[PDB]
Amino acid sequence: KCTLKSFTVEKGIYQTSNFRVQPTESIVRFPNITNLCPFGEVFNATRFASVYAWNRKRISNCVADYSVLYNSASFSTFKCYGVSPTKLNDLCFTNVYADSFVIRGDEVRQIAPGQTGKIADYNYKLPDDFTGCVIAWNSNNLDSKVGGNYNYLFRLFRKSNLKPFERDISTEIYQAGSTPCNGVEGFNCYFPLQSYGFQPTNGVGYQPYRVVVLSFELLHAPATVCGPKKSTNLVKNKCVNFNFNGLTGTGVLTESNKKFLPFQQFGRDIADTTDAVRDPQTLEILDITPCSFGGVSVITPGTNTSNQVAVLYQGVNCTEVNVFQTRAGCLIGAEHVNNSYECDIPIGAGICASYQTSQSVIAYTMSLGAENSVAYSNNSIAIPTNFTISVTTEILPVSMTKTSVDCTMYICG
Amino acid sequence: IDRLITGRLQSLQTYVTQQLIRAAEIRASANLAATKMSECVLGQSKRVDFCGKGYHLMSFPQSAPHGVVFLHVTYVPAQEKNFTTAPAICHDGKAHFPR
Amino acid sequence: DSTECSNLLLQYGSFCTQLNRALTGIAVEQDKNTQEVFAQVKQIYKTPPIKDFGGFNFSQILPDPSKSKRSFIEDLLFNKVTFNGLTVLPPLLTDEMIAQYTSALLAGTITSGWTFGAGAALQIPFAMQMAYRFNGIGVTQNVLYENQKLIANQFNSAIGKIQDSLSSTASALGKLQDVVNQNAQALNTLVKQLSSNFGAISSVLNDILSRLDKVEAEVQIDRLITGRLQSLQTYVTQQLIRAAEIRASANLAATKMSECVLGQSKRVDFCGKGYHLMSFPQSAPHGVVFLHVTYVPAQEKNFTTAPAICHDGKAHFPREGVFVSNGTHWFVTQRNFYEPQIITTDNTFVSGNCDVVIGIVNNTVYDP
Amino acid sequence: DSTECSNLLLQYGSFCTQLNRALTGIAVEQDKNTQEVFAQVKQIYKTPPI
Amino acid sequence: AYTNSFTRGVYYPDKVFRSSVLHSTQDLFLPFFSNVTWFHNPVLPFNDGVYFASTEKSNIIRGWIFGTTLDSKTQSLLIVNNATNVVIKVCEFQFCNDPFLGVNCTFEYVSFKNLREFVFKNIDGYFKIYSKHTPINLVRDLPQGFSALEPLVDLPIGINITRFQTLLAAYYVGYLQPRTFLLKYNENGTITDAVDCALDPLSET
Ligand SMILES: *[C@@H]1O[C@H](CO)[C@@H](O[C@@H]2O[C@H](CO)[C@@H](O)[C@H](O)[C@H]2NC(C)=O)[C@H](O)[C@H]1NC(C)=O
Ligand SMILES: *[C@@H]1O[C@H](CO)[C@@H](O)[C@H](O)[C@H]1NC(C)=O
Ligand SMILES: *[C@@H]1O[C@H](CO)[C@@H](O)[C@H](O)[C@H]1NC(C)=O
Ligand SMILES: *[C@@H]1O[C@H](CO)[C@@H](O)[C@H](O)[C@H]1NC(C)=O
Ligand SMILES: *[C@@H]1O[C@H](CO)[C@@H](O)[C@H](O)[C@H]1NC(C)=O
Ligand SMILES: *[C@@H]1O[C@H](CO)[C@@H](O)[C@H](O)[C@H]1NC(C)=O
Ligand SMILES: *[C@@H]1O[C@H](CO)[C@@H](O)[C@H](O)[C@H]1NC(C)=O
Ligand SMILES: *[C@@H]1O[C@H](CO)[C@@H](O)[C@H](O)[C@H]1NC(C)=O
Ligand SMILES: *[C@@H]1O[C@H](CO)[C@@H](O)[C@H](O)[C@H]1NC(C)=O
Ligand SMILES: *[C@@H]1O[C@H](CO)[C@@H](O)[C@H](O)[C@H]1NC(C)=O
Ligand SMILES: *[C@@H]1O[C@H](CO)[C@@H](O)[C@H](O)[C@H]1NC(C)=O
Repeated sequence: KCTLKSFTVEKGIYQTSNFRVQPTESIVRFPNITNLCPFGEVFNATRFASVYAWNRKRISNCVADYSVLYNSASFSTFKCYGVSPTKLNDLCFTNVYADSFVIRGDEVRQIAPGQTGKIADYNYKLPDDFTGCVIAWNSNNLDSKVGGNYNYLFRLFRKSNLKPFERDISTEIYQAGSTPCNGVEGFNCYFPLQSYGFQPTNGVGYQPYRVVVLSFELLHAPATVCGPKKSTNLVKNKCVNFNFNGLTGTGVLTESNKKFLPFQQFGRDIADTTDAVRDPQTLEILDITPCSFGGVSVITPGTNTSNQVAVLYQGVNCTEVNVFQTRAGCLIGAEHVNNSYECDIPIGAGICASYQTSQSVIAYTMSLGAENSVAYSNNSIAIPTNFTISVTTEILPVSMTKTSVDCTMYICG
Repeated sequence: IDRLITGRLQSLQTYVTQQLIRAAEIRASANLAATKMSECVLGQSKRVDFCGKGYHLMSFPQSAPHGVVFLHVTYVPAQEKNFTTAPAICHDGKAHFPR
Repeated sequence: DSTECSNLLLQYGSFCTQLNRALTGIAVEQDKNTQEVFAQVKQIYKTPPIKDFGGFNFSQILPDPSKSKRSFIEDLLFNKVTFNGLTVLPPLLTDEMIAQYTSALLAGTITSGWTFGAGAALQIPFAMQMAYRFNGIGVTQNVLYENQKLIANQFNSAIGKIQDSLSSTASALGKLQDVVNQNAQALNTLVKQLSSNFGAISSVLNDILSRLDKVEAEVQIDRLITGRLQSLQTYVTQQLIRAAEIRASANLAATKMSECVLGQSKRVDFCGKGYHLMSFPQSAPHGVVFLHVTYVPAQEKNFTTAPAICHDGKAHFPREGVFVSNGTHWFVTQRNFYEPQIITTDNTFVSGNCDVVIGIVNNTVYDP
Repeated sequence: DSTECSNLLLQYGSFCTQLNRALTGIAVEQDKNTQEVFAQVKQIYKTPPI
Repeated sequence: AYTNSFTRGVYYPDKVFRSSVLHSTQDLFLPFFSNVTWFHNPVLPFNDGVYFASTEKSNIIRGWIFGTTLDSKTQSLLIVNNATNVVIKVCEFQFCNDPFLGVNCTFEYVSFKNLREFVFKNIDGYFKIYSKHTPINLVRDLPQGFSALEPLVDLPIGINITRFQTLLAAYYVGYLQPRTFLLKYNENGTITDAVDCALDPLSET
């Protein structure tokens, strides 16, 4: 009634809707998890270098879990710049560089973009366009020593402040005033680097803190460092949403006989649509079939005779949806009948429906006519002894309604 | 306004294209009706099933809104009997055929 | 099945309803086209168990009961001709129902001639039916009965050449294979147009929605909607134009069923070349085949001829036939087969005197 | 003959090829229409001189 | 010297199975019947990519170098069949300027009687290698016939090339050019024939 925009419906079959199976679940497949990164070598080292001349470790060609860098009790503070702490486990990078150093507990605020003062302007300058993470922890149990640890130095003097990441190692005497250095200190001639001298009795502002900055890069080059190959169990003989190595689709997956060559991953149909895939965790081939769909047609004797209807799910098997499987599709609400009649309402593939016996929609194989063996022989003839004058009506269209449209008044007006 | 012009012009092009395709079908039907007027109202057609079923005697035109109706009058043979038959008969040693 | 695209497509209004309404008219017409060719027979006529047809052998065109019970020739014809929201619907009559109609048309024709087309089927012996078909081309029926073994052998031999043609090449069925090819090429083109960008950043719809913010993604998706909607309007317009050509062909096939199979046509070249005797339908994939049987005259001789002849000052004309001479004697013959009769007062009619007719010749006219 | 336009027109896919193919079907039909009417004679018959 | 390439140098263009089908593809291919340059070891251009092949029985050729300068200055590819297995490194190599094998680094990887055939190309920071090995009867030239080259490696090196040289008894070099090919896939998903669509008017048909 709504499809026809009418409260009265004539006898017929009408398409009212489209049926569609929907994915029952989602699956993901990637290859077996392999080549995990040795990130433990960055954080568990015996000592680091001086913050004026920090030490760099390279990580490449591997996969990792980064969530440990804040879920571990080992790290007193964690930050990320241009990156989110959860999103690390989904991201990828060309290389990872760990910049490693020690500073006193007051100073950790300096390891941030656009900072000013001694660490930022003389030791480790961070720009706005940086991409990476900062891992910081108290190390008074590791780096402090009796009589004071002098292995850690910081720059205090320079001719001008650092550019972004300017690792200036130079040790020459800064001339603050009248005394020329000649390779040594004097009145207002001073050595540009200062010792921390870390001792275990220090207060929390003067205790050593270890820092690692994970200085990431992405180039014009591809990635080499990534999150893990997140995967599910496999599903077969049901409509699912799927992902194989990043190839995504929806369909019914099933085992197949198709013999791919050892390097081939995906199969395509003559119209370039994907028709098969390899499971990356067990190298057998699956056919893909589309998730089932078709027209929905309503069969009615018309509202002037009944509110009863049958419904045809065109091309659908009744498995997907009285109930009866025709070759036109699954037919619901019609009685199958073993008689045959003239076609009342056509369903397709030799099937028709009518409203009959106290009454219901019935479905039957249509009848082409009564059979007749003609009484033929080599010497028998039939001759008509009488006639009927017959008058027959033929109706033919001759004209349409003549129409005119002003294209400017239709479009504009 | 150019979004409305684009959609309304495509809407009107779709209408005129399907009216051109529908007019060609109505012209085929009118050419058939003009042939039935000549061959069955103005003549007695010997063409099988061109003008009703059975052997055509004559037909009459009646007008209808946007069309024509033909009333086709035909002879239908009605009450058959079976007989023995022969292609020829033999008389004075010579074969006779029905004239 | 993208929800974001689906809500933008609502801005285009009725277009998706009228594309389906247009294609539904095409689909209903293909069943109507088929019904008008094959369902011309009121009853499913069937041939007797014994085949006493006067020497004519229909075995290659009648049903094979061991087979759908297609004929031998219908099986050759069925061998030689050979999903993104798109669906193919079944025809209403199955190939087995089409073959029951061509079987009933053929059985009615063989057992009752033209009579089953005009009323009840009236049986007649097959050689006596072929004698009436000889009278229908203007050859006297004694010419059939005196040559019946020759005419039957020429028919049986000419049917054998159909089997050889249909076994030795596929090239004859090119009209039916062309229809299969055109509809496949149109659907493949419609699917391949889903890979086109139409000016968008990508043709993949989820790829756009992953790269872009809501208001920018809508501008990219409206290009794919525009191009994919134009892609369907192009397919549906082409199917509407192509269906009008198939309907013209099915109207012709329905006319050849009535005039060539249910009757004997006088219309020159309508039912093959030569004078039409009869024709037989055979079903084929998406189509029909007519086997048209015609009389062709074969071995002409020259004769002298005259428009009239002179006897007792009266001018005589032939009632049917033409006056001819072998050089010494004058005869009258039927026009389409040389069979010379002596000229008599009942082979001929008088009209006026010897003075008027240009080219009249003197002869005796015998008076029995 | 602009290459800048031609590379944009490729993004519309099959539309250009199926327009050329449609007009080629029109053109081949005109020769068929003409042979169906006029080529109905097997031999080039000639009248006598008298 | 030079010799006719015939129908050789076709490789599988992508990781996709196709079967019983004719596929039209546009990519860098060796044009049909073009000349290869023939050698019995100079530095050579790389262009858009290279087809390389050798008639062999001596096993004299062992590897290749690819780069911009092929020098200690900058990152370049070294590829060697190191008797046990294939070994690859990307480095600024300090070896002799006419390099041979006896009768920093950014990346590393580990894997007449016959014709050995290879294709090399570099696209958006990936280095592609394809190959085939076959028996032969012809001595002096590439044998007239067909066999498609299958991929070996797809290395994410991020580094570019303009020249190459061979490390080491006779071998052939041709250049890939942007071409359209029609490729014939059989039931078992192998490429079994091809048409170079620009070769002649019949191939274009
Ligand atoms: C023209 O036809 C007549 C009749 O068929 C031929 O006359 C007959 O010829 C044979 C052989 O000479 C005789 O046995 C018959 O007795 C003849 N009949 C009569 C009535 O004369 C005549 O020979 C034919 N002429 C030509 C030129 O062929
Ligand atoms: C993946 O791991 C499982 C369990 O170790 C093993 O059975 C399977 O063969 C592996 N698949 C591949 C492709 O290595
Ligand atoms: C319909 O589905 C069932 C499986 O549930 C299958 O056995 C049957 O053969 C199918 N029938 C058709 C006609 O597809
Ligand atoms: C049709 O025949 C089947 C099998 O004999 C039977 O189960 C069914 O009840 C019959 N239905 C009707 C309405 O005859
Ligand atoms: C012929 O039919 C009419 C009715 O149509 C009937 O009245 C008449 O008696 C019949 N004549 C013969 C000879 O059967
Ligand atoms: C005589 O003809 C009728 C039909 O008019 C038929 O039913 C009957 O079977 C025929 N007679 C015989 C002996 O078959
Ligand atoms: C009819 O023709 C077929 C094929 O030539 C042949 O096998 C059959 O024996 C013939 N039948 C008769 C009765 O001659
Ligand atoms: C008829 O006459 C013409 C002209 O004399 C001649 O060419 C021809 O061979 C004759 N015979 C036949 C059978 O036409
Ligand atoms: C027939 O035509 C010829 C010229 O071709 C002429 O000589 C002759 O007189 C004509 N005869 C008649 C009866 O017209
Ligand atoms: C035909 O007969 C008439 C009357 O007997 C005669 O006058 C005329 O000369 C004859 N013509 C010929 C050509 O024999
Ligand atoms: C090679 O790569 C570098 C860095 O991407 C680039 O500067 C250079 O122009 C490239 N050279 C060639 C010949 O492509």
